[PDB]
Amino acid sequence: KCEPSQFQCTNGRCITLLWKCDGDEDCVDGSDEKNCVKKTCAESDFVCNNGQCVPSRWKCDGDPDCEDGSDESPEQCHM
Amino acid sequence: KCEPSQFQCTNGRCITLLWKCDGDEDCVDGSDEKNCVKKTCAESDFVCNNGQCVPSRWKCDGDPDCEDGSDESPEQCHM
Amino acid sequence: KCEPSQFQCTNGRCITLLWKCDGDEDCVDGSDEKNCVKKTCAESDFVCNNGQCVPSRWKCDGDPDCEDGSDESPEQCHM
Amino acid sequence: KAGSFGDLQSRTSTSNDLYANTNLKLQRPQAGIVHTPFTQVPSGFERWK
Amino acid sequence: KAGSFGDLQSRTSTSNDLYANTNLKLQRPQAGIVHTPFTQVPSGFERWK
Amino acid sequence: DLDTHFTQYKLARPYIADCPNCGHSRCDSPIAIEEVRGDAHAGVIRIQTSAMFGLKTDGVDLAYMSFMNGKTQKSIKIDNLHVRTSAPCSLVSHHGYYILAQCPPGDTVTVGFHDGPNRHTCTVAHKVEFRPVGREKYRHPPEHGVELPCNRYTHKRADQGHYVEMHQPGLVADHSLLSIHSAKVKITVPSGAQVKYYCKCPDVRKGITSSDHTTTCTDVKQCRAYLIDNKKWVYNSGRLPRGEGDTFKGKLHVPFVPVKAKCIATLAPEPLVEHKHRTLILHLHPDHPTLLTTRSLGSDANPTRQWIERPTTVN
Amino acid sequence: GLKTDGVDLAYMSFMNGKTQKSIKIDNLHVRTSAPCSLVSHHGYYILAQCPPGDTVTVGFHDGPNRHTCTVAHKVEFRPVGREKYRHPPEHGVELPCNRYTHKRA
Amino acid sequence: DLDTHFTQYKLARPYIADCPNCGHSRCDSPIAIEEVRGDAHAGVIRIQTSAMF
Amino acid sequence: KYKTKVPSPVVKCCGATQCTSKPHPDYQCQVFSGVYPFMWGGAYCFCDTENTQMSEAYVERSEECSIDHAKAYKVHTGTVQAMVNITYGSVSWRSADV
Ligand SMILES: [Ca+2]
Ligand SMILES: [Ca+2]
Ligand SMILES: [Ca+2]
Ligand SMILES: [Ca+2]
Ligand SMILES: [Ca+2]
Ligand SMILES: [Ca+2]
Repeated sequence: KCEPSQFQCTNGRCITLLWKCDGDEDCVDGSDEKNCVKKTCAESDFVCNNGQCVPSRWKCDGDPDCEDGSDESPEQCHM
Repeated sequence: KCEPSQFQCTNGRCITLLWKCDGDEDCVDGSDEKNCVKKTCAESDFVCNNGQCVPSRWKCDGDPDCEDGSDESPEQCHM
Repeated sequence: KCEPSQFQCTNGRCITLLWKCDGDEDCVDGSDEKNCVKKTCAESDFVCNNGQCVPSRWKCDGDPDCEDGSDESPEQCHM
Repeated sequence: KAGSFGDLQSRTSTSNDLYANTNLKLQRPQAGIVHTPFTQVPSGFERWK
Repeated sequence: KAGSFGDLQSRTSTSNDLYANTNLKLQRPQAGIVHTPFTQVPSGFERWK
Repeated sequence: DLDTHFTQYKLARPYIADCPNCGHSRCDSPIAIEEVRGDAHAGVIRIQTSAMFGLKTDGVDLAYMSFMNGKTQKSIKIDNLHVRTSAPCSLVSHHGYYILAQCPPGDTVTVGFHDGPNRHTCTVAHKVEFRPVGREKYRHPPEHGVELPCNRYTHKRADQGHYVEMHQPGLVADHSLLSIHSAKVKITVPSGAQVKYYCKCPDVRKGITSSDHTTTCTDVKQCRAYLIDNKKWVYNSGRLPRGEGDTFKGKLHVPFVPVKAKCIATLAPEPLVEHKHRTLILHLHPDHPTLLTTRSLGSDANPTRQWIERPTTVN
Repeated sequence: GLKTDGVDLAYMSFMNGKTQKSIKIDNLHVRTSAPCSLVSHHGYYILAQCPPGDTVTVGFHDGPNRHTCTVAHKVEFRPVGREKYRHPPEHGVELPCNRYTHKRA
Repeated sequence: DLDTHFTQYKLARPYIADCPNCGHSRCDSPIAIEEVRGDAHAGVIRIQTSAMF
Repeated sequence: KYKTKVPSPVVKCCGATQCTSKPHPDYQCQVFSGVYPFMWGGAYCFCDTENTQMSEAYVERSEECSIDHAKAYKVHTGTVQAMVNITYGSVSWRSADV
């Protein structure tokens, strides 16, 4: 029951269109964070096992940088 | 030490007789609530097994209104 | 870097000589509470097994006055 | 005058003879508890400052 | 006058050039810690408001 | 070492005294606020209580405190010991009867500590205030400024020549050690406590016992009891009854004596001067109340003195 | 004081959604400008002794939830007599006043 | 998305800087309050520190 | 600034007590009758409605008197002296107080 530039979740409240799937639950159920697509990694970033984008400078640096610890694996880094 | 219309707790403090075992430990050691006889239950209420009284209307309503669950027992409710 | 009547710890901060292992770690690393000799106990006091000095009136009174309890042991007090 | 400047006079900081009139008046302890209440005028040194 | 109305004047809302006099003065750091203390008069836009 | 500072404090014990507004109804508190000192130049106060801090029956330790419930001294680890006036103060040190804290200004002084689910709070009315150093009335010590001579309570627990005295405790009345045996009252005395009694059931039967002494009268209401404990001394407060005989004086040192050190004061912003024929104009823009005092170098000084709070111009 | 089964003064009951929850009172706090000291509670009503200020808040910890509410209400300290004190003293002169009852009746 | 706003804060780290009035005597702490901004109309404020949240 | 010190009051349970005139600055002593005090663990004693509480008090100087205090002086006219810097001819500056 609001403007087309605004987004309405299932409760009845109307939020703006910039607040769709941006990260935070705005209304009670967070319906704006339920149906949204997932973007790709950058070309200059290395993708770990879980899909996190980390830069290639941090690759094989000796310290854990990814969630699964795949940045320091002997399989992906030839030792 | 005070008037017989005032109650004297065994520590030495004197309180009024309207405060006779009404629920709150008015003296320090709480000797006020220890010695007074128990009041009768209402005739229009269902007497629980633990001495509590719940309204008859609330009997066999599908909701446990008693502490021990004697208001929803299959021995006390014929289905 | 202070007067020879002042003391400096491994951090570099300068404190007075009266704060030399007095019990309070005045500077950050607390090296002032490290290297000093332990004082002697009084002759009028009773020495525990761990060295906690208690007065001789407190010996053999029926109450623990030491951590090890050597002031109330049957070896140190005939019963 | 007990409240302006000379309510506590001593000859030396380590002396042993003190003159002090501060209008100290004892008051009755009330309601059967063990305490000692009193009342007196505020110091003249803190008033002068 | 650095404290009344014109302590910060910009030609437009996004101009690169900016006039500002605020009596800003540097102060010496004290006792061997790393910080930069300064001293300046408060804003003229708050004082006008 | 710790034993040098805690030498005479080991001989002393806590006590229970009267505290107004302990909870809501001025009970007898294990920690009772006496003689708040608040006349430093940085808002740092020293509070003397009836509990004992930094002391345990077994040994000295800075993370253990001692207090009394009933007649038994209890030791509990310092877990949440808080001092608040209007905001929660940050306490500095504690040594025996005394607590040192850095408090914001206000009208009340409060202390409290928990052991289990208890609260053990005492509140005593006292007007503390922030006393700045210099000619500017700041409300908090600044990051930077000018050093000024100031006097503050030091956080060292040394002797420094100031002493307080401790006394033998007076008779303490305990009503929990009188009970009826079969039909007569019986006195239970723990570990040679030497319980005094006073019955007036048909007449006076005063006396001092040390073991058993089943009293030959009926009711527990018509007889009183006392307890002379002489193992540990107490500081002679005004909320405790005195002893009977002549009482010796102890020498307990006050730990946090006032000293004189250095304090940081705020520097005012520089004024803007404008010159006119025999006229000096100052455009003052201050953020705190600031003092401006002038004089003339002639035969008559003609002094002016005013506190500047708003931005004013003076000719 | 109500737990949906009987009477227990260490228990409280509230509603989240349409289910009448009931937990134990762990930290019920009322503050105005300093944390006040509670006196008693009975049903809908709380009684507390508060310093002066401009706001009245009360919250309770259910689980990891906070559950706080605040209302703007000016509460002042009212001295009795011909002197304007800011906290009731240890000793003085007893005068008649009017306060809310300690008891529930 | 949540990863879009953290694409440059990932590469940064907290630091330890001095601040007045830690406890009593102005230590060096991981928390260091700089530039409190209170030019709001509801009493709301924004605080910048040295830690990472 | 002064500091007032209160000793422990004596409590006579049923009787009378008196105090002497001790040498003290601003010494005060009183007797209050019929108090019936209430300590922790019951009343103090049994003798009803007549008792005695002394509650003496006296004043002394504070421990902050050694740090800040006001000194009272009476003046009387004395010497005036000055330091001069002088030179003459080809001799450089030399200073001495006169
Ligand atoms: Ca959102
Ligand atoms: Ca890596
Ligand atoms: Ca009652
Ligand atoms: Ca039911
Ligand atoms: Ca040390
Ligand atoms: Ca022993």
